[PDB]
Amino acid sequence: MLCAISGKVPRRPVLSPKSRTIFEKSLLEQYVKDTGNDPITNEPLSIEEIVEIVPSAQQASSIPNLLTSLQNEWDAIMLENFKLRSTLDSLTKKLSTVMYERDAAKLVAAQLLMEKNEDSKDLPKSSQQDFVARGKLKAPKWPILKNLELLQKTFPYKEKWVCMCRCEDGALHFTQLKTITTITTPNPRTGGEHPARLLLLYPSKTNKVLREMYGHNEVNTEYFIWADNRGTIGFYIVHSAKSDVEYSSGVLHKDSLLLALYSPDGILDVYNLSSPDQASSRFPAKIKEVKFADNGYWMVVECQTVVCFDLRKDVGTLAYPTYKTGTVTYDIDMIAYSNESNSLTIYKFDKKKNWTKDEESALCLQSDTADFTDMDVVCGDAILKTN
Amino acid sequence: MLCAISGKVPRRPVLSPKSRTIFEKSLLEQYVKDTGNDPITNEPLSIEEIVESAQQASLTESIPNLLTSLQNEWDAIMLENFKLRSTLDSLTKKLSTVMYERDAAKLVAAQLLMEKNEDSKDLPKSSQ
Amino acid sequence: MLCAISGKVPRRPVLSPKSRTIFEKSLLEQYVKDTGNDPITNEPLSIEEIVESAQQASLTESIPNLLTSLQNEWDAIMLENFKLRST
Amino acid sequence: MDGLSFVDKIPDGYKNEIDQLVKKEFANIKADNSVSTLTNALYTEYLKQRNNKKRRTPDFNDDDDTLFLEEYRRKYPRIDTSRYIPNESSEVSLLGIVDSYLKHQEIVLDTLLPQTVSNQWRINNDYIRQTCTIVEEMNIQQRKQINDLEIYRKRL
Repeated sequence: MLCAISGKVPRRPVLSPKSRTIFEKSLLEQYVKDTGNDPITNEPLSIEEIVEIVPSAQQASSIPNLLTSLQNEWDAIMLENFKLRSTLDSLTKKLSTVMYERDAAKLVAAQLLMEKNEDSKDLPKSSQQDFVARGKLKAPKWPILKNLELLQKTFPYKEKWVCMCRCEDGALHFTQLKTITTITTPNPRTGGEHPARLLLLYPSKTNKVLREMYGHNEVNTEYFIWADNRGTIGFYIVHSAKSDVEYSSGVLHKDSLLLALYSPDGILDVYNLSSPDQASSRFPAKIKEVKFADNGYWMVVECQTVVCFDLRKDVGTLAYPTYKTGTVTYDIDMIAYSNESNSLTIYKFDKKKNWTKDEESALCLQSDTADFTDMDVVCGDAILKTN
Repeated sequence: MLCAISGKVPRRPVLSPKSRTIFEKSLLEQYVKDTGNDPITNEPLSIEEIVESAQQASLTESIPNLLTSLQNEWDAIMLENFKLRSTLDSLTKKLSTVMYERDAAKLVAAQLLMEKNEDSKDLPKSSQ
Repeated sequence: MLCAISGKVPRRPVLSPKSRTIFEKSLLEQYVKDTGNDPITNEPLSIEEIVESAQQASLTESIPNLLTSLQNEWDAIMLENFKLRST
Repeated sequence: MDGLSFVDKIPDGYKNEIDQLVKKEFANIKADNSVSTLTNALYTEYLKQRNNKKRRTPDFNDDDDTLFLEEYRRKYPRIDTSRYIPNESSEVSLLGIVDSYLKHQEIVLDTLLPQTVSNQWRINNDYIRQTCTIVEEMNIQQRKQINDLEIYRKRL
């Protein structure tokens, strides 16, 4: 809609029949009278050579563009199908090269396993040839759970009250009415408990929340992981259809991305918190206790043995087998591992026993390390003992 | 004989001089305007760089072109690409099962490489 | 289908990238070895310039072929209107 | 990485065995417009959009509506009868000319089937020699291994 001399909108578009370019009648006529030529190509052109005026005659001033539009959308359809197919076949190359190389690498193992086996029989055949009792009620005797405040303060759960006690002053700071698991928040003013079906959050000597076998505080300090005989864990609330059995304990790994739940059918189930999925299961009776080391790669589990797992290899690298012995509680200080139940024992993790206490009468229900392992604490079916 | 973009049998084939591959004019002209490069080799290519008969026997029963034939064409385009999107999704999932099982085997080999040679070493030591 | 130099059915077709035309490899190779040129346009061409992906095609039959069909329909019917506008 | 395929003449039990060990280590680790919206919806729902089922049926003594529908049938039937004339004029010549094109298109594919066949067997052919080269060397190693094993004993 533009002339090719001045650049104006042409009101009488005439064209030269030597080079196809629509000019305006006034300007082209002035160029021809100046010199008989076409302005664009400098060829021969005259006034009579020009085709003037509009063309509409026996024509009449929709449909054709609909087909054009149908082409334009198809043009994209083809372009899309190409890029979709490229990635299709280009991924199939990765699939094919992997599957081939997988079963190729699989044959490495078959060979390796039989040679390893041969080495065994060969060598084998050749070689052949304080104590505080007043925290909880005397008439309903027993402390069933123990935690220490990570930032300093003792928390116990009793055969129905939760108690906070100060080791320095030897005073009960609070008796909380509203217990088989307890957790002490690092903030010192929040404490958590659980029992035979609530989780309770306490301040004010008061219960601020009742959330409806194990209880663990997330690394952020803001969330609680729980396990139950109802077969679920909760943070969201999930169970394993496949396993379908009671969960007996629950602990977060220190980094706060994974956790473990023990089962009544002797499995240690490892879960990804974000994905809410069961990523691994460690087999090898009811799990009684699990504990993650602050080193971030050890896990200790109990069920009359304590089994040690390296989480980098997912392997059981050590098993401490006791005799009748009940292991009820496990905890790392990561230099030391304590166990409690039939009695209290502390092991050095480096060489795997450094302390052994049998002061409690009947079951020990909890064990803990003071800061820098400067003391140990335990609770029993009435006393809280410090060593 | 075919086009190297859509999978057509081109009516006006044009070849690029940077990578010898025949494309249908419309489809190669569209790519250059979208991003000025050769689709296959990713080399610099323009519209001027390009360098420029087929018979289909229209059926005896050729109404159907508006109704039946056109309907089938947009059915066949629709249900194929949807099914092709389904195929791409599974390849990526089956990729993840491949690489995980591969890395699982790597750990076995590494674990067994320490196992075997030390078992062999123990036999060499046994003699003493 | 044909070779433009000989006129036979080429058993090894290779298309040139200067004058777009399907030549028989054995024929065009000799043409290049005579003088480095394309036989039709007489533009320069070497043997490496001559050339013999993943999307599967199907034969050209009665979407794009259907769209070009509907052009023939309308473009013919448009001339039918002239026969009655002029008359 | 190394596992000789040609040389190791490896049972199905060993695949089943190794699969279990690999399985245990896996137990441990665990651009278009509106066009795309309607196309994906059509494929997902499994329903094609209905076309004009009108021209085929119609009815005589209708109204102004069927006066149109009638006049539609005439023009398209004349277009039809003209569309059958230019087909029959050429007839089978136009069809058989395209049949010839399809034979040129087909043979090209099967030439590539051979080119791939040859280079695929050629790669495997090179592998075979390698397998037999080393398999011997491993045989040599094991024989020497067993010799020491008993030699060291008989000295002691």
